[PDB]
Amino acid sequence: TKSKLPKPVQDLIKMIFGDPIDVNYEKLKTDIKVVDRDSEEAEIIRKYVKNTHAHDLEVIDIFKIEREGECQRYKPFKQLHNRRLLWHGSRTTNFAGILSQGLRIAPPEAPVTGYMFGKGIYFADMVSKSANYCHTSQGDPIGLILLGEVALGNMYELKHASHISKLPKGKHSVKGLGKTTPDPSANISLDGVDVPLGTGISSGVNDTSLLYNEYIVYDIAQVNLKYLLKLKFNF
Ligand SMILES: CC(=O)N1CCC[C@H](C(=O)N2CCN(C(=O)c3cc4cccc(-c5cccc6c5C=NC6=O)c4o3)CC2)C1
Repeated sequence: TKSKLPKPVQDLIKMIFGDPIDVNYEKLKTDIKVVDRDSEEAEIIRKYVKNTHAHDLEVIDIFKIEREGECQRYKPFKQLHNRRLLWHGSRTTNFAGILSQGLRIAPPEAPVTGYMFGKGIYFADMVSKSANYCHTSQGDPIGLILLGEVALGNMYELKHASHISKLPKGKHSVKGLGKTTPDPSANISLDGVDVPLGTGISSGVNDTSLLYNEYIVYDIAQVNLKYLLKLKFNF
């Protein structure tokens, strides 16, 4: 008459769904394990948060996640170059479907505006950018942000809104160039995956619409989710 899951994972599930805890965990088809806050993994992840602040974030919990057969789906793109661990932020309500059915692309038929690099899956190298999409208030100041291994390969680098139908030949992803970027010389390797956890600096990119680098992929197989973070927003 009890759940066998760790306490933080239980608090995480009650958060997502807003009926037995174990039954709702099974609905996700995702192995959610709590990263040790002392481990090298937690230290790098917690450093990526603090360095990419430009609304201050404390890392409550770090979960190591693995959605059913997302490995298999992504295997072709695990060969690609430029694999970066990047932020995706969404409303807490959406995380039931995300972990269930992964990150998806809205259809062209479905009306869409504010999208400035077409219908794909967007990501940030700065956490304060992805955090905005959590839409957390002082009333409920806990928000969820994903870390995903995005297989970007040859990036088609734009600095102005452009509705993308198809990528130029040889390009695998789009990268919007922002006014602010992580320090290129402070980039490290986590599992052969580039983690851009340098401090926010002036990119040098002048004539740009964007304040922050956005990364977009137009194939769901190019994404392989690694970590989910539970974040307290300090106002
Ligand atoms: C009914 C239903 O649930 N779904 C059918 C429709 C697709 C839903 C889904 O799976 N989605 C996941 C992928 N996604 C994005 O990636 C997306 C879009 C978009 C537009 C403007 C701006 C951004 C942005 C730009 C910088 C940074 C960040 C985002 C966002 N989170 C960020 O961290 C954006 O991202 C769309 C929604 C599932």
